[PDB]
Amino acid sequence: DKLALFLKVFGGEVLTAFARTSVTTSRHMVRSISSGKSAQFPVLGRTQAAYLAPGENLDDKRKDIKHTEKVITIDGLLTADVLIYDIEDAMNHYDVRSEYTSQLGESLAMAADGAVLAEIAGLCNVEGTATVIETTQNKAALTDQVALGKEIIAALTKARAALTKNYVPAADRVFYCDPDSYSAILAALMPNAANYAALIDPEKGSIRNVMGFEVVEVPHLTAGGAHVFPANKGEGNVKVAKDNVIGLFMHRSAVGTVKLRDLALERARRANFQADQIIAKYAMGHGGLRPEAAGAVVFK
Amino acid sequence: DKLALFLKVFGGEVLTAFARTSVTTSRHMVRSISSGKSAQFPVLGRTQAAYLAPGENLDDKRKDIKHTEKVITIDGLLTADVLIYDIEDAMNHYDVRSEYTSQLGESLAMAADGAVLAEIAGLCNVEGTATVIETTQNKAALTDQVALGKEIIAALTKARAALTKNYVPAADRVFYCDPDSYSAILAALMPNAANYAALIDPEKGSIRNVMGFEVVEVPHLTAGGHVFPANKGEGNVKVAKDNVIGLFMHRSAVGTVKLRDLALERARRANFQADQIIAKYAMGHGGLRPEAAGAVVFK
Amino acid sequence: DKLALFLKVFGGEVLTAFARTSVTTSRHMVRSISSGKSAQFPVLGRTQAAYLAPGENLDDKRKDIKHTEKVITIDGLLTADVLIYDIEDAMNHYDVRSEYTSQLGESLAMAADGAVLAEIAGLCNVESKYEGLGTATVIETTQNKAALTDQVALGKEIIAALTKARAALTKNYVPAADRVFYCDPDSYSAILAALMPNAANYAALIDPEKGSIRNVMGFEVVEVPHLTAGGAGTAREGTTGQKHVFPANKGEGNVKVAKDNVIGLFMHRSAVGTVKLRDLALERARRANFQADQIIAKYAMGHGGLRPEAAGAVVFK
Amino acid sequence: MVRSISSGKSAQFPVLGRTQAAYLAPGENLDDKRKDIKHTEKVITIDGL
Repeated sequence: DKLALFLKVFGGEVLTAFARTSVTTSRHMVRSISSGKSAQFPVLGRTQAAYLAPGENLDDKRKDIKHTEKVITIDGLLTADVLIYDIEDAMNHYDVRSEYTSQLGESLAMAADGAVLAEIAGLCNVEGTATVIETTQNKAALTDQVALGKEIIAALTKARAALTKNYVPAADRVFYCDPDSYSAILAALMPNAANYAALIDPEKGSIRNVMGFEVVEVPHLTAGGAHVFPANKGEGNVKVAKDNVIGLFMHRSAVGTVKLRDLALERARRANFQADQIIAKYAMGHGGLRPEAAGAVVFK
Repeated sequence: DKLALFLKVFGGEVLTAFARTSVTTSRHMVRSISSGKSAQFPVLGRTQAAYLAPGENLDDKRKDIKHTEKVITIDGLLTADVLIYDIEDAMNHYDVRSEYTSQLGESLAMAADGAVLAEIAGLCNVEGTATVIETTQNKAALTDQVALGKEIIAALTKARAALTKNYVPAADRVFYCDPDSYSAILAALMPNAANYAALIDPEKGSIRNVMGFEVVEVPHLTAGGHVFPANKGEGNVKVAKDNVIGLFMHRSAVGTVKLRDLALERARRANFQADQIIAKYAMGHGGLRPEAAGAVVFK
Repeated sequence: DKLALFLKVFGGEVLTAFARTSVTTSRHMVRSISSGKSAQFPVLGRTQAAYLAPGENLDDKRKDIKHTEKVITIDGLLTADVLIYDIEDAMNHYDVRSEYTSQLGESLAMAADGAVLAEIAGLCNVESKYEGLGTATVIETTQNKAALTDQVALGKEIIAALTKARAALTKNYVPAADRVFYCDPDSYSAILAALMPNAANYAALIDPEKGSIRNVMGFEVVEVPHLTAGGAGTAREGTTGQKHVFPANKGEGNVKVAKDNVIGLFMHRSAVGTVKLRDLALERARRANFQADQIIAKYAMGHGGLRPEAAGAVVFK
Repeated sequence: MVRSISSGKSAQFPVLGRTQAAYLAPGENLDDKRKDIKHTEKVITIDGL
C-alpha cells in the first residue's frame, strides 16, 4: 500500500519539476479540454469600414474578410520514462528521488520547446504576415563584444516597429534568444556593474523589459527531428531557419494547444532483462495555429 | 438563464475592453445625451476688453459675429459586430471567450479613430484657420533616425507658433503621430541609454509632456469621414493624407454626444447555421470651431 | 413543446426514409460518439494463427509496418432543407408529414452515398497499391457497349467480366467471401437473361426481391441510379467545386478506371466509411421573408481512410 | 552528483548514455537501441577516511 502512495509523491515532485525547467508555459495558449482529441481556434482579423443608416442592410459589408477557423490535434504521444533498479525506491530516497525526477522532467519541456518553436519560423517561412531584419553583411566582420549588443538592440527598434501596423498590443511579449548571443551579452544593455535589481530579475529566470517585449532564453532551439528548420540550408527560398537566425520574436497569442488527461505516470515490471519500470505520459504536443504576424533576424 | 448571464458578463468584459485600444476618451470633448437626437456647442466669446467706462452697453458690433453653436447630431447608428460559431458557451472561459470581445472592441474604436481624424482632415482642407509647416527637405531625402527624428522637432517650434500666437488655452493639448514617426522622434530624443522603458510615462498609457503638447502615437490613420483626398498625391489640398504625419490638435476643437451608455444583444439567423452578436452605439461625430490643426509636408 | 414532441417523430420518419434510400448505411465503416471531433480506424491486417511452440516469441510475430491509422476530423456543416407551411406538421401528420420526410431525405441521402465515392476516388486515380500486393484488371467486353444491347449478350460477358473481379479479391487476401458489386440500371435488365433464363426463378430457386439481388456466383447486385453526381462535408447543393469530382471525365489517354469508361465497380467491404456527429438533430424557426416558417437539418459526418487501394472495373479499347 | 547513505560504505547510481523523450503511434516499442548499449550503471565505494 505504502509503495503505492510513494508514487503520488513522485508525481507531485515531477509536475513541480516541469517548471523551473519551464521554458514556455505562459506566453502562449493551452486548454483543459476533456476527451477532445483535437481543438480549434479563430483567425479573422481587425479591420473596419463606414456605417449603418436606417436604410438598407448590414449584410453586404462582410464580403471581403474571408473569416477563417483553424483546428489542430495531438500527435502520437509525448514522453520518455526511466527504468529504476531500486530497493531504495521505497525509502532513503531524498537524494535519489530528486535525481530521478529531474531526468525525465527537464526532458519533457526540452521536447516541448521546439515543437512550439521552430514551426513559428516556419509560419514566417512559407513565402503570420512576414518579418525579418539584419545588420550589415555578416557575423564574419562583426565579432567584438558590446557591438554584439549594439547591432542586436538597433534591430530591436525595428522589431518594436513592425509590431505595429499589423496591430496587436505591445502589452506583453517575449523573445527567446540563444544563450550564446544572449542578453545583448548584457554589456551594451548594461554597462553598469552591481545592479541586477535595476534590471529587475526577482528570480523567475527573466531579464526585465527591454524596448519591446521581454528577453529570456533557454539553450538553443531544436525539436521536430526528435518539422523543417533547415539549420544546414542557407537559403533555398527559406532563410528563417537556424544557421543563421537569431534570438526570437513572439507576437501575442500566435499559438497554444490541447492536452487530454493532463499528465499520467504508469508504473510496471517488465521482467525480460530487468529491474523495474515507471511510466509517465503526456498526450499533447503541437506546432500550429495561424499567427497574425511574426519574424526573426539573420546576417547577410 | 445561463446564456443571459454569460452575455451579461460579456458586455462588462468588452465594455472595459473598449477603452483600451481606444486612442481617445478623455483628452477630448464629449457628452451623454438624455433622449436627445442632437445637441449644440458654443464656441463662445473669448476676447473681452471689459473696459466699462460708462457708455452704451454690449453693442451691435458685438451683435455682428457668428458665435453660433454649430448644432450637431448623430450620423445614424454607429456600431459594428462579427459572426461566430458557438462552442465555448459557459465553458472554455477567460481565453477564447475574450477573443470575440477583442475582435469587436478595437474596431468599435477603430472607426472612431479616423473619425476624430476625419474631422481634423476636413477642418483646414476646404478653401484663424490654424495651419501647417513644410519640409526642410523632400521625401527622398528622408532616410534614417538622425535626420527624421530632428526635423520633427524643427517643425515643433513653428508648430507651437499657431498654438500660441493664435491664443488658445495653453494648459492641455495633444499631438497625434504614427509609429514610423513616433519611432523617429523618440530616437532623436535618446539614442543613448538603453530603452524607452526608462521613460516613466506608460502607467497612464501616455507620454508625459514633451516640448509643447503631449504625445499619443496612432495605430492606423485610415478610416473614412479618406473622405479627404488621401489617395491624391496633392491636387492642391496639401493638408491631405499620406503626404505626411503632421496632424495635430487641441481640446474642444471638436467632440460630440452619445446615447445612454452602451448595450447589445444577439440572436441567430440560421440562413447559415449560426448565432451572431450585435452591439449598438450612438456616438456620432461632431465637428467644431477650427483651431489647432495642420501638418508637416513632404514636397 | 408539442412541436418538439412531433419534431422528434419527424426526425424518426426522416432518418428511416433516408436509410431506406441510400446505398450506404451498412457496408461501410461507421464510427461515432459524443463530442468526438475526430476518430481513427486501424488498418491492421490478419494472417497469424492460434498456434505457437513454447519457445520462440509471441511478440516476435509483430514487426509490422503501420498502425498509425490516420486520425481524421469533421469536414464542417452539411445541410439540405426546404421551406414549408404549418398545417401538415400541425395535425396533418399523416401523408403530408410522411411525404416531406422523404422529400428532403432522398436528396440528402443521395449526396451522402456519393461522398464516399468522391473521397475514395481522389486517392486512387490510376492506382497506388503495392499483403494486398495488387489489384486485377476486370478487362474485356467481347464486343463494345455500342453493339451490346440485349440481356443475353452482356450477361454472358458480365459473368466473364467479374471473373477477375473474383481475382483481385483473392490476391489482396482478405475475406473475399461476403462482398458487393455496383452497377447501373441500364444493366438492370442484363442479369435476367444471365442469372436464370429458365422462367424467372421466384418460388423455386428463391431469388425474389431482396432489396437487392440474392447472391449470384461471387459478389452481389444492388443499384445507384446515378454515379458522378453528389458531394458531402460542405455547404452542399451547388454546381460544383466539390473534392470528389474525380477525374472520370478522362476515360482514355491512360486514366483507365475513371468512371464513364466503365460499368461494374467491384470493390470490397470496409475499405471506407467514416465518423458522424452525435446522432442527428435539427430545428425550426420563423423567417417571414416570404411568409416563412422553415426548418433546418444539418450534418457533420467526416470521411474515409486506410490504404491507397481503389477498385477497378471492366473496359473498352 | 552527490549521493547519501547510511552505513553503506559503497553505492551505485545510473549513467546518462540513453534518454530523451519521444513520440510514436502504437506501431512499435522501444529499447533496441537500449539493447545495443554497454553496461548500464556501475557501482562505487569508500576509499579510506
